[PDB]
Amino acid sequence: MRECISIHVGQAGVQIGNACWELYCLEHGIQPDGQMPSDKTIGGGDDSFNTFFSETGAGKHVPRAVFVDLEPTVIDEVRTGTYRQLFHPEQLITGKEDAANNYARGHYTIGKEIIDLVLDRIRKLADQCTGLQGFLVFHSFGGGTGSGFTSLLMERLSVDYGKKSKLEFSIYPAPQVSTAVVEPYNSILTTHTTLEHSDCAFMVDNEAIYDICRRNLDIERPTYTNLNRLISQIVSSITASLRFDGALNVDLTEFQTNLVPYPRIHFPLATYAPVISAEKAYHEQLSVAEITNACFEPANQMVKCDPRHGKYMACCLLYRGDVVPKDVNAAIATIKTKRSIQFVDWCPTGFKVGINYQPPTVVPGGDLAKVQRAVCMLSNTTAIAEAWARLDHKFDLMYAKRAFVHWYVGEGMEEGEFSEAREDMAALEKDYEEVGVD
Amino acid sequence: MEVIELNKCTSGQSFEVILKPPSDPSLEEIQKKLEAAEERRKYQEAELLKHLAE
Amino acid sequence: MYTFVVRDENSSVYAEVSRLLLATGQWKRLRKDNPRFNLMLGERNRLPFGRLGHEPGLVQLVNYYRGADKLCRKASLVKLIKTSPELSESCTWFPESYVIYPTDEREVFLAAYNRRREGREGNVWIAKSSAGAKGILISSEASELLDFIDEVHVIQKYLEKPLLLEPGHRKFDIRSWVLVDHLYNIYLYREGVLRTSSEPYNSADKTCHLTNHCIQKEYSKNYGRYEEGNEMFFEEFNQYLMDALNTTLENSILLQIKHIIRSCLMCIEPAISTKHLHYQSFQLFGFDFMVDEELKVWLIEVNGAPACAQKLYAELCQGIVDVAISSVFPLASIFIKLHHHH
Amino acid sequence: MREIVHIQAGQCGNQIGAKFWEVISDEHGIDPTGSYHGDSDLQLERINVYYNEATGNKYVPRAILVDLEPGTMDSVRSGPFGQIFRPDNFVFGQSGAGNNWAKGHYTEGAELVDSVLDVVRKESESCDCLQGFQLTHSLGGGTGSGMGTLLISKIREEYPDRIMNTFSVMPSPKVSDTVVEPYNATLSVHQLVENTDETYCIDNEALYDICFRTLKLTTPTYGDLNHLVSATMSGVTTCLRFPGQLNADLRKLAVNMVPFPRLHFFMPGFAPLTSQYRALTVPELTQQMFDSKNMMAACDPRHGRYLTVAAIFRGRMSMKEVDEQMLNVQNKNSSYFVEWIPNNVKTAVCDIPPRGLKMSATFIGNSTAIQELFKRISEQFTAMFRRKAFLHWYTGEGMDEMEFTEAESNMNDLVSEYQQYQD
Ligand SMILES: Nc1nc2c(ncn2[C@@H]2O[C@H](COP(=O)(O)OP(=O)(O)OP(=O)(O)O)[C@@H](O)[C@H]2O)c(=O)[nH]1
Ligand SMILES: Nc1ncnc2c1ncn2[C@@H]1O[C@H](COP(=O)(O)OP(=O)(O)CP(=O)(O)O)[C@@H](O)[C@H]1O
Ligand SMILES: Nc1nc2c(ncn2[C@@H]2O[C@H](COP(=O)(O)OP(=O)(O)O)[C@@H](O)[C@H]2O)c(=O)[nH]1
Ligand SMILES: [Ca+2]
Ligand SMILES: [Ca+2]
Ligand SMILES: [Ca+2]
Ligand SMILES: [Mg+2]
Ligand SMILES: [Mg+2]
Ligand SMILES: [Mg+2]
Repeated sequence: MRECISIHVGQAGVQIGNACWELYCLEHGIQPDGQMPSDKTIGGGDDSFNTFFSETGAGKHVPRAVFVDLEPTVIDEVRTGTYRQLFHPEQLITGKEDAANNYARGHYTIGKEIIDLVLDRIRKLADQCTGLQGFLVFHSFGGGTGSGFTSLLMERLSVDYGKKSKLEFSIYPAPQVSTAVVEPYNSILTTHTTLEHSDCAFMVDNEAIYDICRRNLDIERPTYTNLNRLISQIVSSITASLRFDGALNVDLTEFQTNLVPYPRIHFPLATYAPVISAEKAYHEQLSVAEITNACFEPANQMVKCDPRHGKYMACCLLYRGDVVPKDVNAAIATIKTKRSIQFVDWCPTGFKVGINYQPPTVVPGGDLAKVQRAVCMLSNTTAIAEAWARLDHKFDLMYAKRAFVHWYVGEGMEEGEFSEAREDMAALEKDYEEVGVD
Repeated sequence: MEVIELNKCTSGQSFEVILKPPSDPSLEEIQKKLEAAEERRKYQEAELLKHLAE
Repeated sequence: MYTFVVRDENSSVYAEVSRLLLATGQWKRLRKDNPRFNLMLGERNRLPFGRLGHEPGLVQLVNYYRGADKLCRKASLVKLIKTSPELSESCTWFPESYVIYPTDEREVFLAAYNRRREGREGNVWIAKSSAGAKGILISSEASELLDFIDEVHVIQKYLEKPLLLEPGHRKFDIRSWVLVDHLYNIYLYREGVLRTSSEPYNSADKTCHLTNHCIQKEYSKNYGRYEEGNEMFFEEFNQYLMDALNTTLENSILLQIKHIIRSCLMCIEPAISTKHLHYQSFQLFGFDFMVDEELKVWLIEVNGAPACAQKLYAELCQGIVDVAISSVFPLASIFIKLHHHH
Repeated sequence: MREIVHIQAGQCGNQIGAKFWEVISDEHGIDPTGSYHGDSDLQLERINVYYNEATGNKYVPRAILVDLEPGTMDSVRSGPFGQIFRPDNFVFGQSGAGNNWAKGHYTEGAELVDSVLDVVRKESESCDCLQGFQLTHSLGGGTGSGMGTLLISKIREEYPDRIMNTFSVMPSPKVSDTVVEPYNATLSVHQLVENTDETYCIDNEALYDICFRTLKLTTPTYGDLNHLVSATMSGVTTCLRFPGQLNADLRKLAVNMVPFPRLHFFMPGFAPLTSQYRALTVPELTQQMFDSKNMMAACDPRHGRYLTVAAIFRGRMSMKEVDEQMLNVQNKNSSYFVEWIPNNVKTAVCDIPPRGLKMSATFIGNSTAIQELFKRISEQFTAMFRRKAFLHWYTGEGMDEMEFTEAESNMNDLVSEYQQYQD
């Protein structure tokens, strides 16, 4: 057994983390007070669920998690929430005033004064680990804390934990729910600084989740609560292999080995099916073939893009529920004769498949209906570069006029960091095109 | 198709299906960057207070 | 009030479409870089498809299918026909072609060339590429063709027995305009054009062998003698087929043309369809056909950004607004729908 | 707890400031004695932004009242909510400022400014995490204009890392007290260009035209003008006073609204403006909110381009329909929004509507058309300054003509900077 530490940064990271740990407890049978009756080894153990939960002598199962935000109001919700008893105060770190949607304010000005406290609280969790394998970091691209403090934290983590893997769950900005005009700046600034420090990053575009909630859950105007419950389902299916018995993606290193052959190209596309409204009294349960075919529909992807006009480097299928390998292979054979699935020539055309018999857990009273089987596909396709092109274009429009740049320079950031970060993204877009286009 | 590396357990199973064969900055350096930005903030504030003194 | 942007000033077809949209009083033209548009008349090269369909509250439509270049390039069309099981190498309506780089089929072309010369049969081939604007060599010697390319090209069998119009004993080719809407309905414009050579066909000068409108207007002394602009329309051509060959344009030629158009576009439908996509596409195509002396139709070229005949600009462009634009953005048939199974 | 310290200076500043506190006390359920008597916890969730909590669960406005004569502040203390203010926060002299920016900034005001800063310091010292200041004042008089800008400069010196926000009433010959108002306004505008992060431009010309043309008031009074200002001030501060995601504090608002530091002068707008029981639909709220007749700066937005826009909807309504209408206005008139700032229009919705209305909308625009306001003041300035008319009132207080020439050039530079980004 090897422990994993989750770090939740800024409002988006904290609220998504709260939804994930709520779901983890429901999946593992952990009560809001931390008790877990199915766990017969009181006060210890090296089971698969112990990668995410430590144990006290009283039988409380405590998340291996740190929450960090430069404003106290969001984390105060965790302090007085349903699962408040899971966490002790040392895991919840709050500042007085936030980064005001300013990467430079979160990274330089406020980050310099709180980085040592955050690392000390992470060190306390690492000291409880007999074999820590690394970190999962949840944050937004657009916020000042999620962008600016995360990049500083990721730099320091590479220094203090040089051999440890680091995975990201990153929220890509969408104007339908965004709260700042400068979010394209913050997204590109934090991607540039974090790129060399992240081994594998799962980007989630709020635009895709918003439309999935509207179209498949019949929510007229989705809130963060609707979005985060769906995101936590995708995150759960991604991390389930670390928390349950199995042989695929059983450690953080295997995520890079299975999904990231080229280190800079470490942004796998996630596609999830089925998303079914709980308001429907009776819904026809989708087969293995139907949910697998849905993994190749852009309407089900965490980022809207067209994988037909790119190339695949790796593909993983993560099933939960009533699924047997025979039906998976039969579904894959039919799909290959209808879909445009092109792998790069230096990679084998294939799928790594993992099946967990336990069907997905839904939050009682939530928007998502219980289904007999579901699947999350993780594919490293060059088509996700469309998201970088959208972001870099908005950056270019504002930076050509130096709009809002004075806010960043006023925090001690040099203007050259803008163009340096943009040049890095230009090289990133060129890498994707060299890999996926003939 | 070819199915390889089939592993089975009580809670599920995993395998691989093949359709076709193929064809860091130091702690000191980070500290210098944070202090350099703080020094630029101090310089900008000193110039403002000088301007207000005039 | 719908909004649109214009990003290809050199397009004569969509300059008329844009003129028609403004004349409706219900469409407004924005700056070419304004992202809050309903319709994009995009550029030919590197159209930013990845930035479409990300504007909240705007149904967005573009006049090009991403990926349709596979059909509209010389080397890409040859590879698509040979490698697709729907079309296969046994495809009967496409001339025997090979992709030759200056993946490479040099030995395959020489194998069939040596097989023809040994068999005492017709062994004339034509070399061309997508870079040929007004770069084509017709020869019976394979050594002369391979040496010309080294100076990505394709070499296909030159149809040595074309259907020759009389009087004149002259060559021609048939252009068909095809519109594919956002639902992937295939509409064949009822009006085609025969771009005719004004010189007599000599099987022993590229002016009588190449039916391009620019070549006939720059090298043929008989330009405009038989028909205006070396363009014969379907009404006269159908009358000729009845008087000369006792048949109709529909029976002898158009059935094959509709079959070829349907086959090509259905083959690439899974790769380019925008059915469940966050933006929608339509596109106007220009299919070029050859007819041999036995009334067999051969596909030669698919143009992704075709122009139109001067007499047919008004009718066709209005038809574009009707079925491709107003079907998505309704305001306040000249096409033959080639039915198919999606 | 991100506290804001409020300051009101001069006759206009104290009269609109008192009405602002009357309006938002009613919205938060605070009675004239400081006791809460509301029925929604949303009234108290962000109450500490503007109110200190005293003994007996009393709520005291974090407000400081300044004037160089006691007249208007005596009327405030005798007003409806006069007893709600902290008595020690009344700081006043006796000489007055004679509608003279020099008296407010250099002579009379200099004698009183230290006592104001002592009160500001006491309020700031009790703040958990002070986010900044808001000042209400006019630019056409002497105390609000001259001493108000003096106060801003000294507050910036003592609190250089805090946001400075102002509600600045611009003079107009249509509603004028003295002929020297263009002098006082031009001198003050340069101060605001340097020392505020956000300034709401409230044009008395616009307020008069709205009362007369729209509200059908043939003889508008200052009280009628201040009713529009109160409603506007309540709307633009809604995002600071109630839970929300967008522009929840003064710094995030500035980061969203100010792409270039000097161009921080906003055109506010309000809807509905009814001369009264009829329900107003979301399309009507949105169209009226963007109409020039609902703007408070007397500038035509179609004569310029929007750099940034903040919109706040209040009341129980369909947020789906709000999003659709806000997208409609942008997609209908996309030429009036600069294309080099993508998605520059942000929308907030608060469930609690203002008093007497089921639904309302407030508009905050950073438009290049605001240069028409500064051009208007600059022309009136030059018409007098070219003949050095009325300058003796100012040179008698120690000012030199060169300071007027520099203020003139400074505002013409501001106009040219707006014209740069309009092209
Ligand atoms: N999916 C999702 N996105 C969120 C959530 N909260 C904020 N966001 C997105 O995150 C971006 C804003 O970043 P935040 O996380 O709110 O900001 P922050 O990290 O707290 O940083 P500062 O507030 O500037 O100090 C916007 O694009 C929001 O749409 C959330 O709970 N779920
Ligand atoms: N295999 C073949 N057999 C006989 N004639 C041929 C032929 N290929 C081409 N031709 C003749 O040569 C001409 C030029 O062929 P090509 O398809 O390259 O035109 P082009 O691409 O230069 C202009 P367009 O885009 O309108 O077709 C054709 O119009 C046709 O008359
Ligand atoms: N809207 C509004 N404007 C006012 C009010 N009182 C004065 N003004 C304007 O303010 C300017 C006069 O400044 P004033 O505040 O009276 O002088 P001060 O006491 O020295 O600051 C003129 O332009 C007046 O039109 C008021 O109650 N409401
Ligand atoms: Ca145990
Ligand atoms: Ca590392
Ligand atoms: Ca004195
Ligand atoms: Mg925050
Ligand atoms: Mg061509
Ligand atoms: Mg007065």
